[PDB]
Amino acid sequence: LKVPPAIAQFQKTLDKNTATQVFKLLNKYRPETAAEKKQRLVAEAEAVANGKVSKKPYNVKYGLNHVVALIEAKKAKLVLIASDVDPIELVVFLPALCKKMGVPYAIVKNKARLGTVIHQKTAAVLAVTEVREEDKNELASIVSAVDANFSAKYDESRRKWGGG
Amino acid sequence: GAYKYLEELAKKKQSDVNLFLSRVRAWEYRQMNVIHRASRPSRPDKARRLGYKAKQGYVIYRIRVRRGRSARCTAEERVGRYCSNLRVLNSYWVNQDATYKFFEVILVDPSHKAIRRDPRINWIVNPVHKHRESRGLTSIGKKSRGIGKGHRFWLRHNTLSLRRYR
Amino acid sequence: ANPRQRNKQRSGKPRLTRRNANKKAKAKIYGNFVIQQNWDKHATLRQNYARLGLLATPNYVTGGVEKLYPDPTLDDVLDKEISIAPAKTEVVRQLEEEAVKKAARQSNKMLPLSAFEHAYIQRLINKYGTEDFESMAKDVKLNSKLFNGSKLKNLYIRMKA
Amino acid sequence: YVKTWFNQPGRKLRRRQARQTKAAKIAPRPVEAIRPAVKPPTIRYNMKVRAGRGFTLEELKAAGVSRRVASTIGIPVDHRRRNRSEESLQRNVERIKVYLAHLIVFPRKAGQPKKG
Amino acid sequence: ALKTFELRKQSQENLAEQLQELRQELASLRVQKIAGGSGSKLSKIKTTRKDIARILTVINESNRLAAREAYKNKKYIPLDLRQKKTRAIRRALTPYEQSRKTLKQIKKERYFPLRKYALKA
RNA sequence: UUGACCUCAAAUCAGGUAGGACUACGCGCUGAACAAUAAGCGCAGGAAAAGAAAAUAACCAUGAUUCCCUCAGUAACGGAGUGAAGCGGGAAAAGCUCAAAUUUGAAAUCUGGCAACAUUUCUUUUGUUGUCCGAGUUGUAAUUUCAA
RNA sequence: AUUGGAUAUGCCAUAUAAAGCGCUUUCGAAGAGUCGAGUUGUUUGCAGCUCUAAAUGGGUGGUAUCAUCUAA
RNA sequence: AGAGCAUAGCUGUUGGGACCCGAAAGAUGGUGAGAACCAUCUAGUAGCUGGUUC
RNA sequence: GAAUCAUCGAAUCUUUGAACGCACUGCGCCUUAAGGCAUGCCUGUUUGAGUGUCAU
Repeated sequence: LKVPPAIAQFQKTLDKNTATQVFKLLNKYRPETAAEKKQRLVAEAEAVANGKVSKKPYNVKYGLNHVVALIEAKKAKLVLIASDVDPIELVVFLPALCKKMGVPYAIVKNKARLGTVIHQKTAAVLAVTEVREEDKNELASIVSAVDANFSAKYDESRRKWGGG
Repeated sequence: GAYKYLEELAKKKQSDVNLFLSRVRAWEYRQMNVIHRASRPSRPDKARRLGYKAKQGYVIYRIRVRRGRSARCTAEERVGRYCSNLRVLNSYWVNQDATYKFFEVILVDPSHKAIRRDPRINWIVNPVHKHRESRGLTSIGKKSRGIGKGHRFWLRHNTLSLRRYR
Repeated sequence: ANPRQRNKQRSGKPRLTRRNANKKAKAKIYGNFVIQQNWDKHATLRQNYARLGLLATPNYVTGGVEKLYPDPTLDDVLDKEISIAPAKTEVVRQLEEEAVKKAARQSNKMLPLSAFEHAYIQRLINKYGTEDFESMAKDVKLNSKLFNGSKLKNLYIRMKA
Repeated sequence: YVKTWFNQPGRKLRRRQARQTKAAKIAPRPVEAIRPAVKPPTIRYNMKVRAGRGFTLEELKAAGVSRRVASTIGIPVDHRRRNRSEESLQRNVERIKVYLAHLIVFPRKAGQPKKG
Repeated sequence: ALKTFELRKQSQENLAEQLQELRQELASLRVQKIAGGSGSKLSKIKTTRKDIARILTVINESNRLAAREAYKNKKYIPLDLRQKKTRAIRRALTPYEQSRKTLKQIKKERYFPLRKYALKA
């Protein structure tokens, strides 16, 4: 058969170098593990029990409904889409929605890496909305690299019927 | 939410994306068995809105029935017989081709403790719901037997009621 | 006649007799103790409700009642107030007296502040005055929970009592 | 197929016992809920006043009873019916208010935690 | 005959050869009776048969009680130790999960329960 | 080489469940002669089914379902015959749960193992607490169901 | 001897919580091989087949615009 | 210047198996081995035959 | 403690039969005479395989 452009765009994924830099920033913003969250909460519980102000947590954003919501609200700075979502319809609209909202986006290879970042078996999509002030330059550099290696590159095959 | 996009995309039933996927998936589904377990629903929006929750005790089974009685009703009864320990919750069309119509049935395990402890699906555990698909108590079964409200949709007339003082 | 019923007839085993046949018997009252004490186990439920001064139905009756003896403008409805109604019988007076005495006993509806609530409102009062609650809520550092003016007012009121 | 009525006296007694069994469970409160007064929907009967299903949300709001507590004190709620005329509103608000004038509502116990 | 109440007051392995001795006694008496016996002979057959039945009852009851004690407060126990009311009764929802409610239903009944009231005539 | 994930497997692995019988009364798929009947087939319960309006009406409007009386042997269909329903009067009355909007300042959710603690129509039944693993972000909780 | 719903009275109560009713210079998502159209049967319903939607839209009525309802 | 309504009895009449009895249909579901046999619809029937009580 | 007695919460209940190790009483297997050994399906556990995708 002939692959439609909306599905054929998932065959062209982010290259080796830029994906490596992407997951390096992401691994600094992994969500708190179930174990780590439990230790922090019981520590506050001991403080409450004995005798008793924090900051807003920073982490990557995951979940399909959550990330699509963040894109629609323009809160996302970078959206990374798994290239092998088994029913492709869950993400087939995501590149176009990221284009409509002007959100930088990339299609990274496989969903196991995305799930590993968030301590799950599988993540169809990840989004970065907020970074610490020291990581503003790193995120800005990756956004330029994603644009130059994924958006500036291709942008013509994603309109063409692939496969066949 | 991303289910508004999936529900809207499912209306374009033979657009370029939907026709290609239906053709591809029909080829795969014909390779597997007639009734085979589905690891996850192919239409996570449609299964979700028909009562399915991604938790233990919820089972998705795919089936193909030859075209040419209702096809959806036939899919429900055959799948319900296939896994007789489960309760058929609902069903939905997922694909079709020249020869077959493909459906997925949502089944619920009434012995799992995640089902028996959920008050929202607790009702299916009661024995009055044994083989609902065989008595026409599913959505397609109710539609098939003209159950509904309005003017659009015998024994008490054929009788002769004879009161004591008459 | 049925083979099952013939089977148990031919057996030397006794039948599982149960004796539950007594009509004309009316259900005994549980629930309210005052009603049970004053209930008449022979009279019907209508006769008992009428004797006790209660209403068995707030609507019409769908037949003829028993006669044992030969008896001898929107503004002024949505705004009028009716001062209850008299208690005809003694039984209703016991029910009314019991209700008011229990409501008076279980009337403490004022919540005293806890250790955290007391400290939370104290830090806000000792900095933003006493009469200005809108400025108290708009503070971000001291009012970390982001309570609105109404909740801070309630914390003040509960602190007083 | 002939439907006989030999159980007509038996059904009369069985329903009476259900009324008494219900009254045994709920001792001091009426065995029926208060029904509104409505008008039958035709030119043949629209001059008659009969009993409705429940009181409209606008009737309950005017009488001072919220829809969440109306059912708890035996006042049925009809979300379907509406007051197209000011007469139906006044006829059934007064019915509710007279009902509340004759009502003894027994208090309930509440859990009050020791701390704040 | 034997008394059941003081039979339970004996050790388990004592009941073993008492059953053994009783069984040979019944077999020997049957051999005697088939060659000619009086009407009393079948009378002690009846008593020794019930005595063996009483003996085996104590052994099985003692073994069953021991199994129950050994499996007390264990998640899974053998089927013979489990309840036997009715197949449907075993499949039914337990009262705990029958009474499970959502947090939506808990709040409704916490704030708006069915009140107790009365209507004055 | 190793690991993550997916897929296909296997196991006398652990824990469960289905079949068959009875069917007077349920509900289905069918189906002759002469009736939407008999028979055939499938599936239940103490009742079943139905059920909180994609319902009526044309009024001063009614208000889930079911059943009874009436409508009415009427309208309609087709002369014969078939034959309802709205209203009206009674019996009983009870209402609700989700999908679709980000918890995003924190998967707040759940099964199982193990270990204690209780509890029992009950040493036979039910849970609770702790810990570990698993499920789950391709979405489990709270919140919302248009009456809002 | 078993158990129902209550009552009364202790002991705990994770309330930094959770609700109803006021107000709005802020919002308000609503189920698709389904509705529907054409054609064949069974009996308007149901089903097969070909095609296949909409958002003040859609269904059903009285108009011959209004009323009523909110399906999959 | 209304004469009807209700109940009961009688008689006639129209339906129900319809005064009783008497010819095989046909169909459905089985048994045995085209034909045969069994059980239900089904009180499917005789324009008639015979009988029908002080 | 009689009972060809009543009640009845504990035990026992041959071979079959939905009938279940395979035939239909034989013929078997494994483990320690006993325990067992049917099929489908659901949740989990464990052991594997894959030229599956990726990371080192």
